[PDB]
Amino acid sequence: MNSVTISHAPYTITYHDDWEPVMSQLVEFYNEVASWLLRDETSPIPDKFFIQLKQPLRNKRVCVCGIDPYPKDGTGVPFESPNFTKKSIKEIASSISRLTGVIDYKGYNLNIIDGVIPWNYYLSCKLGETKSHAIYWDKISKLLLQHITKHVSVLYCLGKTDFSNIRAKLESPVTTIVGYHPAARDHQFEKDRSFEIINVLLELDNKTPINWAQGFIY
Amino acid sequence: SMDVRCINWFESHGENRFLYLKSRCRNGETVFIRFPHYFYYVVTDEIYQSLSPPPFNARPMGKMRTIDIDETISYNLDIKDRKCSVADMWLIEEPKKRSIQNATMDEFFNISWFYISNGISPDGCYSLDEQYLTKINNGCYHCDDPRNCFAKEIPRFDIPRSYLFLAIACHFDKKFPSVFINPISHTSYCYIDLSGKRLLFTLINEEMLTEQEIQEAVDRGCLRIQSLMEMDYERELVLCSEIVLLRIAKQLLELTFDYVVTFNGHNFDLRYITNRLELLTGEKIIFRSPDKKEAVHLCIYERNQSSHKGVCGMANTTFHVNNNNGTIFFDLYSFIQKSEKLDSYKLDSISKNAFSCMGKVLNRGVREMTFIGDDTTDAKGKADTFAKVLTTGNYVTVDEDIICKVIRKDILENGFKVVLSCPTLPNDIYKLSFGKDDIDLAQMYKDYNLNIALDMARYCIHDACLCQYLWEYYGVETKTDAGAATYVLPQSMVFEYRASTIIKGPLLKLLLETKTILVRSETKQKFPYEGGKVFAPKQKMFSNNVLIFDYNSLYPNVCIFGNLSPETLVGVVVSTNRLEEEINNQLLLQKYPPPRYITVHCEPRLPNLISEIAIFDRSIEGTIPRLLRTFLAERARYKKMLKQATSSTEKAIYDSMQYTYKIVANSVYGLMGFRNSALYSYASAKSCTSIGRRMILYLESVLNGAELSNGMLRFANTLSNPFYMDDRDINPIVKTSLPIDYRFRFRSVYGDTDSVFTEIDSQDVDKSIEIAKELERLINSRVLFNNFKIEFEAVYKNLIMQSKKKYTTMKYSASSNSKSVPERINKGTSETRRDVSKFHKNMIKTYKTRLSEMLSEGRMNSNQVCIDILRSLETDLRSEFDSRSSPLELFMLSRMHHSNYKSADNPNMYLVTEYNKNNPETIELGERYYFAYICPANVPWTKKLVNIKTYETIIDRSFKLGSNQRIFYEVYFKRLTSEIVNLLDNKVLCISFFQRMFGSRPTFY
Amino acid sequence: TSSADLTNLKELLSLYKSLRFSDSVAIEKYNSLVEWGTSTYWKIGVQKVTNVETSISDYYDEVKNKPFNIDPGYYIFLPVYFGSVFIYSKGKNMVELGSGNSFQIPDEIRSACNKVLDSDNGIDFLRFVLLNNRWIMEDAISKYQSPVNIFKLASEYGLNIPNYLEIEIEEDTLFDDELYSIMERSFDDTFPKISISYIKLGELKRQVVDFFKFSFMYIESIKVDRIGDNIFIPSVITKSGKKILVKDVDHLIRSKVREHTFVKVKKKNTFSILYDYDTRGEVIKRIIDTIGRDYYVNGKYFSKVGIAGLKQLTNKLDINECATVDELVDEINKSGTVKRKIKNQSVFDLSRECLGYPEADFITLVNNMRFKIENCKVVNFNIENTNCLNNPSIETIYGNFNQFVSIFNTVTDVKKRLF
DNA sequence: TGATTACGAATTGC
DNA sequence: GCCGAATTAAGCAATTCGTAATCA
Ligand SMILES: Cc1cn([C@H]2C[C@H](O)[C@@H](COP(=O)(O)OP(=O)(O)OP(=O)(O)O)O2)c(=O)[nH]c1=O
Ligand SMILES: [Mg+2]
Repeated sequence: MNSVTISHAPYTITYHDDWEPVMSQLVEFYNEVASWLLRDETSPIPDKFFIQLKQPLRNKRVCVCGIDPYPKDGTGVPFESPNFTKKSIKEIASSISRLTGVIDYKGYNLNIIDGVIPWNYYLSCKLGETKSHAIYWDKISKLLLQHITKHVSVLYCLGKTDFSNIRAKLESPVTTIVGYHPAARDHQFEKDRSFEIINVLLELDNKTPINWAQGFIY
Repeated sequence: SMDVRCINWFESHGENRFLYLKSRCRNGETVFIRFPHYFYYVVTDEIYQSLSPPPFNARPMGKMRTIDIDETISYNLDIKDRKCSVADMWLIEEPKKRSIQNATMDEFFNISWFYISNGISPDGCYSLDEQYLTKINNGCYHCDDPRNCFAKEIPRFDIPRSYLFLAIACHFDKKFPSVFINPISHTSYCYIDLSGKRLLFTLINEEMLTEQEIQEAVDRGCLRIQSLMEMDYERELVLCSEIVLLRIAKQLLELTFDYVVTFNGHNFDLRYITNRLELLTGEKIIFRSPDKKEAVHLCIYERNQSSHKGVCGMANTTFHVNNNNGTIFFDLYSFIQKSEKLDSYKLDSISKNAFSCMGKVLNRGVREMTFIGDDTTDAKGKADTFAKVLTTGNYVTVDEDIICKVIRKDILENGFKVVLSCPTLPNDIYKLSFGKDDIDLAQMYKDYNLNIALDMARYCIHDACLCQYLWEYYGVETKTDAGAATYVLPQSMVFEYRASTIIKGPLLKLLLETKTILVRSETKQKFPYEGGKVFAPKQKMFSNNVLIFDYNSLYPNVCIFGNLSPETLVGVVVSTNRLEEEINNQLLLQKYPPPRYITVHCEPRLPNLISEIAIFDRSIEGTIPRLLRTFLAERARYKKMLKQATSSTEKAIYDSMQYTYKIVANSVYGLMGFRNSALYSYASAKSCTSIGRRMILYLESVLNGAELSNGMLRFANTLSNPFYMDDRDINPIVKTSLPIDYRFRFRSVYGDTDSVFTEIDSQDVDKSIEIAKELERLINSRVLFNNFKIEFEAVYKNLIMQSKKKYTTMKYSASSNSKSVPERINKGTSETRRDVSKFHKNMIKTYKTRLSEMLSEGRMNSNQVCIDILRSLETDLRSEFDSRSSPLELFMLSRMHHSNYKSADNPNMYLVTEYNKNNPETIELGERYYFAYICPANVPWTKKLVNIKTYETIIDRSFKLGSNQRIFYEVYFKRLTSEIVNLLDNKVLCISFFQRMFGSRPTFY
Repeated sequence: TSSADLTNLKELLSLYKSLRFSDSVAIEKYNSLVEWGTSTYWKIGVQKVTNVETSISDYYDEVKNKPFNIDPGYYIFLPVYFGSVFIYSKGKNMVELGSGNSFQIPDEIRSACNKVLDSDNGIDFLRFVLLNNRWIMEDAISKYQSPVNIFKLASEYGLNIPNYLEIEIEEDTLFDDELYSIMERSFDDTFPKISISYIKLGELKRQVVDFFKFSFMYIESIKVDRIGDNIFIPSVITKSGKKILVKDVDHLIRSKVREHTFVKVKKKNTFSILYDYDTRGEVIKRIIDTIGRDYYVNGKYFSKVGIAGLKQLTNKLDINECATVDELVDEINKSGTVKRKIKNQSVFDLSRECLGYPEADFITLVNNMRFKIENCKVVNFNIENTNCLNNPSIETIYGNFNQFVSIFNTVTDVKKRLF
């Protein structure tokens, strides 16, 4: 655990050693977009922008990636609803419970599973306006995603339209699975079997599969 | 409505999907028509009667013939017929996408189906009927039955159009600008409305000027506005705040123009304006549909194009706008990249390449000269274009090296007269072009005052007008109309797709006319196959005239002659031994007679085989030949219109269009040889190449050693058809119309695919041209047959061969005489290569000329020429190393960026990625960049060069060589001296010199 | 993302599990799937394979040569027969140890293999032993079943099964040559056995033990022996007349044996085997011109240059013997199998297989021998390049070229008759 | 410590 | 309340350069 100081809010970034060779550049890319970004109320609160930088990267295998936080009530760690209200987490829990067979559940978190890192491409969002901070985050998002992809083996992208050109935004090749968002109309996520494909690919690359029922909370 | 002429077709992507047509009437009124847009499927009667939810609409397409185009190998003359069926077919239209298991014709798009089934041309003039049209808004109607609305066609008429060309200039202190720190300084607009009025105006930011400076600017003639409502476009210079500037930009960009043309505006200009507008104010640029039911915000999006070669890989990127109002946002940068081939694609380079003229000196003295340009100096048209561009130009480049500032300019009735601040030059005719400016923008922004502001305003207005000049130079409107007519595509989609997409409209029309569907059953397997034949040159230096003879559209004509299509292949017969091969040949010669069936021998498909014969039918015309005939007709039309052109611009445009149609015709064959295509046919491509090789060998054998004596011409062999016997005369003696006293002999030296070089033992060019024309007429009349013709290209003097594809010569065209200037032609040499150098080219040119002069004079005592050339080269390179007077621009190479590499280590991609990581401006996936070799300044001369790719450095527009850095001359010197050595004849002294200087062994041809 | 992709990935993983025990078709499918997966997902943990060297040492250990100690658990003993070794997988072709190639097998054997694979899917691979056209089961393994019932239904199918033995031990016993001899006598099999493999119930690994001694024996002469329709096995005798067994004639060439010399040999209680691993043209011509001019090679076998005849054709047509050309159309319509076989199969290969010629040498002789034909029949021939004739086998094949052309004309003008 | 060969990449000509 | 929209790819032949792999 190391710390760095920046000019604007939250004035401090605490990071794990695995994120060492990016932090400096991040600072230089954050001091030029913070003033405009902090003119608006954002989800999440500024203090919870960089709480996924505390997690280690040397023991991760799969990354599940969105495009922006929840429009309202964001917690900082992607894809978490502590009261189990948001639609996306409910639907991902339903699909994974159908796969694994567990029937009695009251919540599901992707940050408890071992070897899985959840990520948001854009780290901030105005209240009620999806993809309203893309220009501020572009460089930071590209840099941090590229750093993540040097450690994981499979990258799972949620959103067909948003991640259409993900191969152009990355330099080194990596296994990529692009599917539908959980909250997509025309019910496309129900007929999605991406988790089994992820497990098959991992076991194809001499890697342990993922205990996808570990994230349930009782 | 009544008479309408179409401008654009565009789609809407809301909850309900529609198709829009934008058109104009004779008076100048704009009319929008809205159609429902469906998904189109083609099914049979048995499938149609068994669709559980009945389709929205179905139309009877009649009886159609379905053919299986798979290719199988046969070991004996028992060949099964092709699977052919005949059935009633239906074309069903669905509001939403449906999956049908056994649907056919699934490679064509929805817009093509709309056009072809409704009988509508994307670029036609029509006389609509209001019986089928209902008014839904002021200037917007709705059509439900497009088949009857567009039933009547009328002759084409001319309409007015509206244009906007814009440029921006932004402040920067140390590097490329950033939207979060650096503001916008200038915005320049050129504006053409429907009344033909041309207006030019520049807006200057006043937030970076002192109050006294604003007051003196207003006193000098400028206008100051504090609100959007108090701007007049009739004033050239207007100064305002940044917010008002962005609001004016937003108002201008929201209008319903026809073309908004910019140079690299989708990546820089429009993006910067949008982002700065959203930062300073919360506003957005909103586009509305013609029916006022869909509103969108401007947001540039990226299209990435991947390669079809190995490991796929991304290879190009393009940026587009997302408007839904009918306006076409055109970027000249992408168009010029996809159109022409240059070293650099910056605006200065394109201006230098396009706008050049020859000027005559009228005055000298002081620090200036006066040049004149007229139709008596360069050509008919170049002076006019130069005078057109000089109305706003500021700097002129003389002799490709000197940069000069314009003092006075006069536009005469015919040409131009310019005065430039240039040193004294001792000649009479010089070259002028529009290129770089020797100014330091960062330094000017560092100390900003009124004079610098006005100068930057002039530069920006010139940058805005260059867009219009290039728009007229490249003929984008004519090309757009031609492409929309031929390809059956909307006006906004012509310059976006490759050959596999632009040949689908004509293909669909042809299939519907012939009533044919082509299907595949099993997978496609790819094997290598051989290509054209290239002859080895017989000697290097000639000193005799060489006559060039060239076929016309060789591969399409081969396809037409043999009727080579995937559906006309009777079969392929193979054999693994001589016994079965002989039996098969004896039976095959009589089961399939020659006049109707054509049999082609080919190199075997697999290692264990010793024969392969492919049979093709000629009773019913194939599908590929008809496409080729269409494209050939278009090329002939545009060549004919080129022949009648007078001005230079029209000649250039028509030449480009005929070249485009030629390339498309060749692309059809290439697709026939492409695995992932719907027209894949291994046998057809193999046969096309085989017939081409046969034809080149026939022509070369007939021409090699041919004698013209008395009035008769004796060929080398019998003029016999190399495929089958025919009714032509095969006499090798023909009667000519040339004078009796002539006596000449003809020998063959070189050839590539559809070309033969014939040496004539003479030196004059008039007699040579006469004999060439007579010989061409005789060859066409008596030697060739069917649809094969040749052409007499030119006469080559002082021809020098180096390798099989590298030669330099002096060209006399067919319509030329002795008292005419030749044209220097280089093919494959180290002067057209884009990756060699600039120093290398100058040295090689001067030494080639010196060598030719020395051989003309001639001493060559023992090895005098070699000793002299090597000594001169040694002196020149030593002087260059010691003096270091040559700039960095003479040591710069070019390369294109992409991500299509086997293995990801790849020093090139790492270099570009590191540059992008450490620099503000980014190199994209289809961009060309400069690089050089740089080494520390303290190193001495290096003998053994160990790691060369570690010294590559990228040279940007703001690169200054450090005081501890130097150009790594050894690589350039090594390449130059290798090329010099490969030309001479001695070996021992050359090897000794090379080993003494670089410690390596030269390679020889 | 879809289910078809999921099943493609599962099939790819399954193929990747079993690669050493594979054939050409499986390799082609695996490479196609690897290319598709790399194209779709931009990166896959497996890469394309081109060599694919089959190996068996994964399931076997080093051969023992000294007495050892055994005691716990029940033991299963399986003898090792003599002959070539073949590997069989689930729905795959024939592969040879080290020199895996498509080897022809009887149709009944293929049908039995197909039915035994369809009976149960719990079979990894099968090891087959061949000894002069005597196909014998050698080894069978399974992670779920036991090597008792599998041999039971293999026996009931109709294919012979080795007499595997089951033994039990309570006390610390010493296994030596005496116990090996006792087991061999208990086997009561006259076939040559090399080693005994002892396995335990539950353990997948199999361990073999073999006993032998070194000796030097002289060579007197060479003689060939018949066992079937024009197929030969060589044999060399010594001064004492002892019988020696060898793997194949290729073993003779690789041993570089010379006339009237002495060579090393591994001798056992019952029989002995010559040891290999002691140019090629010299030996390949010396062996034949020592045994006799009337000899030529068919892979691992030797053959005459006999005159042959219509019986030599009708025997393999599975038709009643006859000598009247007119009647040669009657019995063809009597059996559907014969007519189907002759329609599907070609003419040149028919005469080639009737005369038992080799494939490569015959073809390389024909491809440099010009022919003159008329009405689909051969009427004249000549040689142009005699380089291949430097091979004595090519000359031996050329010897009966007249009978070849005669049977060729017979085949062509009878197939014309019967359409 | 050298000679020599094989492969990929960039470019131009048909 | 909390996305997604159907699709958009010519061939081979020859030369020149650097770097990695293999051979005495
Ligand atoms: C230029 C070019 C040629 N080719 C092939 C097909 C041509 O028949 C052959 C000869 O090239 P060209 O002589 O350049 O083309 P052409 O046959 O159309 O001749 P012309 O312009 O005089 O009518 O090379 C391609 O496949 N692609 C190309 O881009
Ligand atoms: Mg030509």
